[PDB]
Amino acid sequence: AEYQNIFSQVQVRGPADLGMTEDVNLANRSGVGPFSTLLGWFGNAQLGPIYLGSLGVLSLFSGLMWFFTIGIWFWYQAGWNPAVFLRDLFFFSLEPPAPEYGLSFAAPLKEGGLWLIASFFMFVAVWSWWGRTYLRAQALGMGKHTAWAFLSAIWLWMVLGFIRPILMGSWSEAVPYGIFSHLDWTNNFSLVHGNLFYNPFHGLSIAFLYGSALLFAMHGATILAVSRFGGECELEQIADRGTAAERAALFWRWTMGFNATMEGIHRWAIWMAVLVTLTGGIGILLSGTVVDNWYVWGQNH
Amino acid sequence: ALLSFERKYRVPGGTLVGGNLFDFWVGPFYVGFFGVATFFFAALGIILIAWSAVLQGTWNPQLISVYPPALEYGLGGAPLAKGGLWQIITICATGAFVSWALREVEICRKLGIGYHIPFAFAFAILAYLTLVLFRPVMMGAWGYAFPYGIWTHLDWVSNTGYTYGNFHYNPAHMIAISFFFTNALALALHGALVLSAANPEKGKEMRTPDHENTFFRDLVGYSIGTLGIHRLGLLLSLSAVFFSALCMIITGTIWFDQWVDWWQWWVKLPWWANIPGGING
Amino acid sequence: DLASLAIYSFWIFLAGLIYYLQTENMREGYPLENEDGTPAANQGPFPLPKPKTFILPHGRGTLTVPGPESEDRPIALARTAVSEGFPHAPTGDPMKDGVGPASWVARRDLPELDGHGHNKIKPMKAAAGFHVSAGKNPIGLPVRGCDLEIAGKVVDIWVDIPEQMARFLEVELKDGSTRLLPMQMVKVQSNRVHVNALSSDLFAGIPTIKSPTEVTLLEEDKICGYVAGGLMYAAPKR
Ligand code: BCL
Ligand code: BCL
Ligand code: BCL
Ligand SMILES: CC[C@H]1c2cc3[nH]c4c(c3C)C(=O)[C@H](C(=O)OC)c4c3nc(cc4[nH]c(cc(n2)[C@@H]1C)c(C(C)=O)c4C)[C@@H](C)[C@@H]3CCC(=O)OC/C=C(\C)CCC[C@@H](C)CCC[C@@H](C)CCCC(C)C
Ligand SMILES: COC(C)(C)C/C=C/C(C)=C/C=C/C(C)=C/C=C/C(C)=C\C=C\C=C(C)\C=C\C=C(/C)CC/C=C(\C)CCC=C(C)C
Ligand SMILES: CCCCCCCCCCCC[N+](C)(C)[O-]
Ligand SMILES: CCCCCCCCCCCC[N+](C)(C)[O-]
Ligand SMILES: [Fe+2]
Repeated sequence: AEYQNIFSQVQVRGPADLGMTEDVNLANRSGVGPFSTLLGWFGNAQLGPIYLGSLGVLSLFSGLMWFFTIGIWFWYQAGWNPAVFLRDLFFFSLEPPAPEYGLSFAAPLKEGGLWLIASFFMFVAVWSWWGRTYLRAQALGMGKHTAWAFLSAIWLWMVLGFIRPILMGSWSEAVPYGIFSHLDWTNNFSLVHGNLFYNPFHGLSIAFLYGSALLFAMHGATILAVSRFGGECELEQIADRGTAAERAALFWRWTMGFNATMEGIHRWAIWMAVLVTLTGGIGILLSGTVVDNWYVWGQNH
Repeated sequence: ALLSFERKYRVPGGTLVGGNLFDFWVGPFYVGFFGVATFFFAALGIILIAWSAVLQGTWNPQLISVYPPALEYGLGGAPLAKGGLWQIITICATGAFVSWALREVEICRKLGIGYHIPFAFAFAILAYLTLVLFRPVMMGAWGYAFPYGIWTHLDWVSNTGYTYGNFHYNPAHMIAISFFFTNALALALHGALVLSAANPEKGKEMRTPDHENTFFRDLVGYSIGTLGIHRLGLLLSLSAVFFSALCMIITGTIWFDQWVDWWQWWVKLPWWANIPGGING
Repeated sequence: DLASLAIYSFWIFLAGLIYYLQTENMREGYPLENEDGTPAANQGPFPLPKPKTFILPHGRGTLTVPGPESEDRPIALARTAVSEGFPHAPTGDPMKDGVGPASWVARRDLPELDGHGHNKIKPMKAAAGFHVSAGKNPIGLPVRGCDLEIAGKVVDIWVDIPEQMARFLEVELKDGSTRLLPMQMVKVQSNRVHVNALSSDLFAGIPTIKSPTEVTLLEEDKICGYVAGGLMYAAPKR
């Protein structure tokens, strides 16, 4: 049949693209990485360069230390046995301090202390990375939409391992570092709070999660459908509306009675996604602090 | 009323059925044969839901719930008040959804654009059908399908999930969730990137795709590109739904025990099954 | 109850957000019009947003939206009914007149520039260092139309430099002149490039670029609109 534009038919490559300079400190930018013909069939084949200033080195260091702290603990549980490590990889878990220890740091290393250390590194890694999303945009004179959207995800994460536990009075309320264990934590959290399906913010969070898939499926398909008119050149279409943008808009207007603009659809997009964790964080934060049982709460409201 | 640039596109043609018979618009909406079909199916389904409400004794949007035939009825018909209405409404829903997709195809043909949208929508339709048709049929009863009620369908999700312990352990479900989370992540990033370029710091000129590439390369060492990000969003969203349908079609059919126990096949591998130490030893 | 206050407040916020999003999405195409071009009586419950101004790159000027809307081009279509809501029939050749799926927008007649001030799209022969890195190189292959007749031969690939991707294939016709074909509208095969949208006889009609080494946004729209229009208008020859 006809080309669907899911994979490119022919790849072209030119000299490594070193990018825009603007106010970026080129001294902190690496050289270009290798080119991946594999990736090139779907998106850009070029890897790098990447920017790594002090803040970035800190974030990567902390992030790795977070990963390694959990990992060293996993090896311990495995008795330092490689075969056991792989066998029970998904079963290992770095648990938080017991309720007894409250919010103190007196818990033994093997009984909460290591979880606190790992968490500290994660805290530094994530917040320094956030600064990075802000600073990389600033150096290029771009808006700070990325940093603000990232903050929404950070909100749920902060609520889960820091804000809620503090308000609840103990680190024991936080999430453990483990594949199966964090799943068990999630199930237990719902059981203990009267079924999260009754939490209105959880219902909203789901609406936006499903909605994000609905919207990206809609937007991705639309742009591919009008790529024959250069529809993917979104910034160009915002600055000088082309037939690609008009047909995209009319497809939707004729289908559902209303439509967006090339710039506006990305505002629908950023909010649809951001609202997932925004409502989510609120729903979780209210659980146990203000509402002990959602089913019960729903009976009164 | 029309958008200021709309008239030139409102030409005849593109219909799949009926020729020019239904080739027209009602306000902003395009009609077409499938527009008529969608209206019929949707209206009938909504009317039957309202009737199911009367038989239930409530007009409360929060309480109205249409249930499929009890397991005893198997895959056969059932009294309107005892599962029959659900069966008819399900047919209407399927008809309305498929008609909606075909109407989108006619719209694509009239606009001269690709057919990616209805193709993508078809995935949602297949997920729906997996839950109300394919899975129930494979299991032998319509009663395994979910009920049409705002809150009651959530009862179904909860009850169905716990039938297999913590449903988090369904491996296909894990993959599906990964795609849903990753999709939301990519959507936030895509929206933010385009907007950060179109709306730079006050007084500055609009940024360019070069700036978009540069921002992400500086940030994570890679930029998928504009064509790539829209292909990615589509792929992540459709993959999330594909694996969703998959995680349910295998549940209650090929696997019906506690999902958590499925993982023992990995722990029981001969080369490390009996090695002492760890969590499973 | 803190939770009740929170959910109550959230719905207020969401309504305000939706209001904001809908109005932001009315910066193009509104006010709505009647089929005759005059302002429609019913504009809906959402008012036009306050204008915003985009400062275009490389001193290309500014764009203010919402702003005075106009097609800035003759639209060769006529009503087919005495009431609103029906199709408008092309008064001439739709592909030549640029209506229906063969439509184009009167965009700026200038080439888009990259962040470095150079033409964003360039024939590969003029894009230093660029080359086919994977897949069948289409250059040199005969080009076949939906009428299964050879319409020309590929003489180059036009690349979007910043995206390092192929946007068009330059095809030389029997008369020696060339035309651009959207990459998304051709199928590169081992022995040729097939174009389902156009019959061989319609290739000469593809809008031409005024300068052989560049393509303006206006020319892009005319080219892409024409080719896409062929799906409907060249069907008899397919
Ligand atoms: C998907 C896997 C499960 C499931 C799990 C859940 C869970 C878990 C939750 C929901 C929630 C919702 N589900 Mg459910 N749900 C299922 C199947 C469906 C189907 C279906 C026909 O297949 C429908 C129409 C819905 C509809 C809905 C909404 C009532 C609600 C918000 C969804 C949303 O915003 O999505 C994204 C889509 C958009 C934002 C676009 C707008 C969609 C509008 C809002 C849908 C309205 C539908 C209407 C009420 C019903 C028909 C109307 C008339 C009869 C014509 N569910 C299956 C059984 N669903 C959440 C809720 O709050 O429930 C109370 C919730 O927590
Ligand atoms: C038995 C389980 C309970 C339940 C218990 C919970 C609990 C508990 C929670 C959710 C939450 C959510 N649930 Mg629930 N949930 C249930 C049933 C469902 C169903 C369903 C169909 O039945 C669905 C669709 C959902 C859907 C959802 C989401 C809307 C929401 C998570 C948003 C998110 O993106 O988090 C993922 C995104 C994040 C966690 C943010 C992470 C950000 C940080 C900064 C990332 C750091 C990365 C790190 C450094 C590692 C880097 C590694 C790389 C290699 C670099 N739940 C049942 C009823 N659900 C959350 C919520 O918001 O509730 C309101 C939550 O806390
Ligand atoms: C206690 C409950 C169990 C559990 C039990 C189940 C069960 C049971 C199911 C899921 C399903 C899902 N689960 Mg689970 N799940 C749990 C916890 C979770 C958590 C979490 C953070 O803990 C997450 C993220 C998820 C995530 C998911 C998703 C992968 C999947 C839902 C999306 C989907 O299938 O859409 C599919 C999309 C659709 C069905 C929509 C179809 C839309 C139709 C085509 C159009 C509607 C049109 C409309 C009527 C018109 C409205 C009017 C207009 C608006 C005008 N589950 C817990 C452990 N989960 C479901 C799944 O995979 O389903 C296939 C499922 O059945
Ligand atoms: C495949 C991946 C994702 C996706 C994609 C997607 N959805 C789509 C499309 C695409 C590409 C469209 O083009 C189409 C659209 O037009 O969007 C605006 C659509 C669409 N997705 C919709 C909803 C939707 N999509 C969802 C999900 C998803 N859609 C995925 C995440 C969900 C959920 C629960 O996650 C919902 C609720 C519709 C708004 C719209 C399709 C509109 C349509 O089919 O209209 C015809 C029918 C009616 C107006 C009336 C039907 C009335 C009765 C006949 C039946 C109803 C009975 C019963 C089934 C209701 C049960 C209710 C209870 C469970 C509460
Ligand atoms: C074999 O190879 C070697 C390198 C050993 C590598 C092996 C490593 C491995 C296998 C690592 C595996 C890691 C895994 C599986 C991690 C999984 C995490 C999961 C599944 C979920 C995470 C949830 C975590 C949350 C919600 C964390 C939130 C944390 C915070 C909000 C920060 C809290 C910070 C605190 C309490 C510190 C406060 C201290 C001060 C002074 C400010
Ligand atoms: C820009 C975001 C627009 C999306 C609005 C989504 C509305 C769906 C709300 C559904 C869930 C309601 N709740 C609380 C009862 O769960
Ligand atoms: C889930 C909420 C998302 C739906 C937002 C709906 C906005 C309705 C916009 C109607 C505008 C109509 N029009 C043509 C008159 O402008
Ligand atoms: Fe986009």
